[PDB]
Amino acid sequence: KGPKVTVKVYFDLRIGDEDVGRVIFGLFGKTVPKTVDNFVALATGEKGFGYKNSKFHRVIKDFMIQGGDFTRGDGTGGKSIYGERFPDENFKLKHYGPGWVSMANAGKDTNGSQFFITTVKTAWLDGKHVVFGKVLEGMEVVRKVESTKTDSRDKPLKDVIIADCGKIEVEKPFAIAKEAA
Amino acid sequence: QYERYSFRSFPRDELMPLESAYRHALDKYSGEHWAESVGYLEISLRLHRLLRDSEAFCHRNCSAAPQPEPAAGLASYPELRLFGGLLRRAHCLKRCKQGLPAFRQSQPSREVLADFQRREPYKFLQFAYFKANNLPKAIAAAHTFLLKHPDDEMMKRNMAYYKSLPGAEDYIKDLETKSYESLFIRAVRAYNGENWRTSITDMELALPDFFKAFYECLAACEGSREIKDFKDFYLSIADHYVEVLECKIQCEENLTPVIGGYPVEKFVATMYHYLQFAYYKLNDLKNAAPCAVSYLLFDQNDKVMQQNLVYYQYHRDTWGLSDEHFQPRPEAVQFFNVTTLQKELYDFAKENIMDDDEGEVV
Amino acid sequence: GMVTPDLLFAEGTAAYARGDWPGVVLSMERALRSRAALRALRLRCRTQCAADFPWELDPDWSPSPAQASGAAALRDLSFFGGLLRRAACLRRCLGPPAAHSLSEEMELEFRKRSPYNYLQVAYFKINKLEKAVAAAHTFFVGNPEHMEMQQNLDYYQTMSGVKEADFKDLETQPHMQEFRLGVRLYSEEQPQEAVPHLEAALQEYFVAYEECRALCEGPYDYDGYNYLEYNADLFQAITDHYIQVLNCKQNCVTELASHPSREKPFEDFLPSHYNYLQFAYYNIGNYTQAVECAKTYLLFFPNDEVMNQNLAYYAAMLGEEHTRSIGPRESAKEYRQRSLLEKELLFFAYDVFGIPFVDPDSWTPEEVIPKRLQEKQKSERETAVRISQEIGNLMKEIDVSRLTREGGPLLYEGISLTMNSKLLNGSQRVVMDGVISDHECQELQRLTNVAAYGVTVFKALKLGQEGKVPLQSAHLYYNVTEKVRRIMESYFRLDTPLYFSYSHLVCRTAIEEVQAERKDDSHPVHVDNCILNAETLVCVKEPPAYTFRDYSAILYLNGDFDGGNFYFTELDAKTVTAEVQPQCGRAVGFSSGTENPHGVKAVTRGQRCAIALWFTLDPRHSERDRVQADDLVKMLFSP
Ligand SMILES: *[C@@H]1O[C@H](CO)[C@@H](O)[C@H](O)[C@H]1NC(C)=O
Ligand SMILES: *[C@@H]1O[C@H](CO)[C@@H](O)[C@H](O)[C@H]1NC(C)=O
Ligand SMILES: *[C@@H]1O[C@H](CO)[C@@H](O)[C@H](O)[C@H]1NC(C)=O
Ligand SMILES: *[C@@H]1O[C@H](CO)[C@@H](O)[C@H](O)[C@H]1NC(C)=O
Ligand SMILES: [Fe+3]
Repeated sequence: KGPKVTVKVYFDLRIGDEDVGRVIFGLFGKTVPKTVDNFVALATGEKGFGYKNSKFHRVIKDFMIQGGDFTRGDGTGGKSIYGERFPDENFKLKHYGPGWVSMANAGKDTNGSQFFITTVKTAWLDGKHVVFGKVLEGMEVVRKVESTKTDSRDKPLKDVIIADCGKIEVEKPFAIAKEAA
Repeated sequence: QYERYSFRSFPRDELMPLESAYRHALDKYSGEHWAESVGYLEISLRLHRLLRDSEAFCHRNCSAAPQPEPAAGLASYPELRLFGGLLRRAHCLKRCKQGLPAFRQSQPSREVLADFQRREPYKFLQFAYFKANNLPKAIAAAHTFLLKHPDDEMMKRNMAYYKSLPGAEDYIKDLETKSYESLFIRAVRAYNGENWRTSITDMELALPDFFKAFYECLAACEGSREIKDFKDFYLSIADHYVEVLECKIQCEENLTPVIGGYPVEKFVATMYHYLQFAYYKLNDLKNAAPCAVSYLLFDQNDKVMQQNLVYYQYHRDTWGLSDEHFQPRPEAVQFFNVTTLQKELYDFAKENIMDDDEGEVV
Repeated sequence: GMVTPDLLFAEGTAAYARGDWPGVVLSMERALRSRAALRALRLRCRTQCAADFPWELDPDWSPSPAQASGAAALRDLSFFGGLLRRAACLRRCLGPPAAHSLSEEMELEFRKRSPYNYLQVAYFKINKLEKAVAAAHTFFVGNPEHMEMQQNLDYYQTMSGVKEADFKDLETQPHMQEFRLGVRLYSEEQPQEAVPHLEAALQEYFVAYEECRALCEGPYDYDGYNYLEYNADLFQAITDHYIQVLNCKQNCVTELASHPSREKPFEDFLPSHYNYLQFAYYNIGNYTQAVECAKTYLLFFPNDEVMNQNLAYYAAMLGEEHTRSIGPRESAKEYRQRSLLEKELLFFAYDVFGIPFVDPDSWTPEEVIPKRLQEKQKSERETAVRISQEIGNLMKEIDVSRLTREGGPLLYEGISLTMNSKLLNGSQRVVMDGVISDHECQELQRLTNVAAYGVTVFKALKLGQEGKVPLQSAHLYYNVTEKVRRIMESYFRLDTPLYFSYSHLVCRTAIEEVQAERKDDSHPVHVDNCILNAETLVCVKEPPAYTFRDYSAILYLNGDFDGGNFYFTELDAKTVTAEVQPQCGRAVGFSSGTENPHGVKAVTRGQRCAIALWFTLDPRHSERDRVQADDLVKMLFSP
């Protein structure tokens, strides 16, 4: 069995001055609401502030590529639609492998607006972060952006910019296997 | 491994956590050392059996304990009565658990218990036995593993290899056995040996042990869970019990003996059928009628027993049989109630409480 | 669907920041309506199908004596079937479960009545001044220490267009409004207008109590990340959750009797209602109601002498048969009986499972407390008057605050005072040396080095049980924690007992590769009780900080390292007042209030290891992991 996807959002990545491709996320709206809604609202920019022209600030090799802040790029910023932070909802899904998205928090019940795309099976993060998505396509784009050169602070020397971000509606919730990729 | 085992007087030299002994056994197994691995695996099996026996003894009292009648003023508030009884039972369980030696160690995780309930250590046990000149023990362990898992390819291959070797053709013994299975085997053997009294005695002995084992296995399934959602009071205590019921349902079919590679269907009905026939052949109606009533209770759609019961009803006024001798046995009624209630409760629960947010991947 | 209050609140705050008054008023009003609608829905259907499915109970079913196991199984099955039916109904009603939960900050800003501040600003900017004065009065009633809103209220009162009767309160609950108004009328010697308001106050009090008891079945409260180590069975988790629910239900009597205009909940609310009622009824001339109210008051307090004189006087005035026929009121009897049963159950749970409980009622008879608990209350009452005598002897022979609340015996021998509070330039300060020897320091160092770096005492005991860390060190840690607790309690002349809040053994490692251009301080100067600021040098005792911590202590295990000092600072967070030098066995004990801002410097090459301890004076906020630590200690070493 598996969870049912409900909506899809696409990201356009630009490493420096070149384009790489498209990433299509699948978000579980029936298992984890109030988080998919936040991600979709930020992606489609109903209230103005959003992921448009954002940046990736952690490109840690072999581990993940974390980004999502849009107020300040140093990693001490970012806000949601529910004020500033909202509590963790439920840890029903685990980090089953590469390409599973989650919500980066700075403690307990401190969810903000920063996600991270996992690249290896990180089972020691279970029970601490909430998982709400899966990278359906464009895994090679994630592989290409993961390998960029970085200094000692994990920041990429060449900027990675989310050029565009939209939302694709799904007419039928279909299940996806709880596996890698 | 189970020859020198005693629940009461346990040797204190081998009292170590199950996980540590299993880890040591696995490490020695990977290191191409056989005798030490065999000893450590046997110790781990004994520790697991000790934990199960300690759980059964802890639930013997506490759970089956009468409650003194409360005051008159408390009778108007039922919720307080129910949850006060629950608190008393929980306190009794907490008091009883601390005294036993098996509960003062580090309790294993749920995955280790799941592995031990799948009889998986017997693979390493049989391999190490074969690599140490213990062929009868090797075939016994292979048969014990294959009884629980009759769909394994490699284990079937090693079983066929072992069977080909001369000599090891009569040592096929199941290492995880129960008393009621053996008693039933002797009862059936005597019944086929046209002997009635011995079969009657064996069946009447074997029924209470099966009931005791079934109730202990039911009581041993109310365990813990992994927390992954934070809901209200009723909605969160109605999911733990859904998992517990899922665990409880399989206990009837996990204790059914398997002979010839096929489990015996309708075990209790089979006992009552054999008992009824044995009593009939001795013309003991006074003890033969209730067996027929119980069998009709279990297998409602039957033909020969319905005609039997009709015939007994026709000649009721000749053997001096009253009207209350056509009632089912109390133990059969309890078994029937406690199985029907569980199945109906699971059917109800898997329509309204179980969340619908998962599908079949196609 | 009904959108959550926090989203509307955020939108309204953003609109207020941008400067769109219609937007902020619209969003704030929508949020205010939605919160009440959601609460009403929860209450309505929880009550409706808690009453739809009763608990039934089976007294006719007598369990079989011989077949105990089957009887137990059936008795469990019936109860769990009823539970499943109730849960199914609740799932059918409530629908989306994610709309009812919101963060703690949002509940805080709804308690402080900020949307009324925004609404009054917007309404003044829109020229709808009637709603403006209504919102301003509501906010001022909510927060009584606000000078600005007083100025706006005075301006509105002077400016023409506001009427005296338009000052309505839109947030205070009904049953409290007629109580205060009724008491004010009674104070002016007007008993004609006093009885109806007080009788109403009774009725809405009972209605509000019943409504508030039905909103307590909420989510279980785990201690941070302790739901990853929760290994309780079915019948233990059920009882833990129900004990928490019972505590929450019994805590409503102290919430129904509190107002923001006062700093302490009213004393004996319902008995005071009946006392005022019987006084007013005697004043009016109605005697039967006076006698009935006197009897239903004496039901609660049966040894009150003055009320007995009043009852005897009324009985003498009236006839004996009349004063014998009339009795108390039934609702008070039912209330008392249910509360007594709940208190009995909670006291049994406290006695057995060690789950703390503090009685919110002063009329509780001593017959409901177990004998084990009644001895612990006897000892703490003996030592409360013992301490008050010593302070009396100190003063009778005699800046007071530095002499009559410090200078304790320091029970354990081999312990001296390296610094007192005077040399340390401040109050509530001490530096003791030699609480433990070098063997203890080495053993704790090995314990923290083997496995690491905050490690609690419960986790250390668990690791010692598994076999990773030595058990003797895990017991020495527990013993030193208890010894330091007793030392801290004794030195500061505490009379009420000192409880445990948190404790973790930690180690700081100074990596020599990040030290370049590390001019910034390693840890900012702050305070433990409140949140120290950097502009107005004032802290707020607010929920995002820990407001229950009172005393703090630090115990050092080594002195082989450079830097990493401990210094006390003034409120300006700049002027260093006193510094201490870490060594072996040195303990720094200070009160965790706003008078002791502290800070730790930056460490260099070497190792720094210390135990940080925090204590509370509130039995409600205790270390919930210390009960299990004591349970483990009892069975491992004293079986
Ligand atoms: C259960 O424990 C109690 C100890 O209070 C003991 O008296 C009782 O015999 C035990 N139950 C059985 C069936 O032995
Ligand atoms: C147990 O037996 C049957 C079960 O179908 C039914 O009569 C009932 O559930 C139980 N019997 C009694 C007398 O309650
Ligand atoms: C006293 O009050 C009750 C109701 O409040 C009323 O029924 C009764 O008539 C009053 N007593 C007299 C003497 O009127
Ligand atoms: C800890 O204190 C207890 C006091 O009850 C004592 O019996 C025990 O020996 C002490 N253990 C250590 C390691 O100090
Ligand atoms: Fe501090």
